[PDB]
Amino acid sequence: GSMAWFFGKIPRAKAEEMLSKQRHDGAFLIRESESAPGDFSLSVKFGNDVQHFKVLRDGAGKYFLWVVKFNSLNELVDYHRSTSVSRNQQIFLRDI
Amino acid sequence: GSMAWFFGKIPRAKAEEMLSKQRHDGAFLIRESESAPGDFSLSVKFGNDVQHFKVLRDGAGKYFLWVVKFNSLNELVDYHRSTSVSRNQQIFLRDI
Repeated sequence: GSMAWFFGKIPRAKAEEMLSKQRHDGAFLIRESESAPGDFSLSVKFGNDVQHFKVLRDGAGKYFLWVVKFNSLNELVDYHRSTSVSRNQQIFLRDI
Repeated sequence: GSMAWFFGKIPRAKAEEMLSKQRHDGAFLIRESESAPGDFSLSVKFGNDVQHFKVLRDGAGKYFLWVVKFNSLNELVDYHRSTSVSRNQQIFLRDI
């Protein structure tokens, strides 16, 4: 089916308002960045706050958050369903 | 909500199997290319066949099919719901 986590072009502020209403930590979405056109941002509910990560790219075209590289957004998301997006607390991506 | 047209990483063959069953020209989806990691592919039903368009990116990261550039996939998609993706026929993007 289409990806439940891909929200297209929604402003950062709208993504935070929507994620802040979710019950579970790790609720998230991928949005097309409005500040850097062509870039994707991953917004994620962390307890009392919503954090935003830039989806970085390398010359090979890979996507990444820190150092492990992915051939697609879909692979990046799914990897983080099992490995935390945070170094200090265990936060896994969960569909809204 | 999430975009009805973003299918993440599904194979080109899967997009063809899905769209070939659609009854209307212009039924489409956007997927993450497996043969060109990091490229998006827009698959579209054209009557008889399913055509695959490469989503191109310019030096600033903007997206395009032919010449007009867009700040996100979402805007490229919406513009092609009323501007044909074909040069010889009028084929407008319609959600599956």
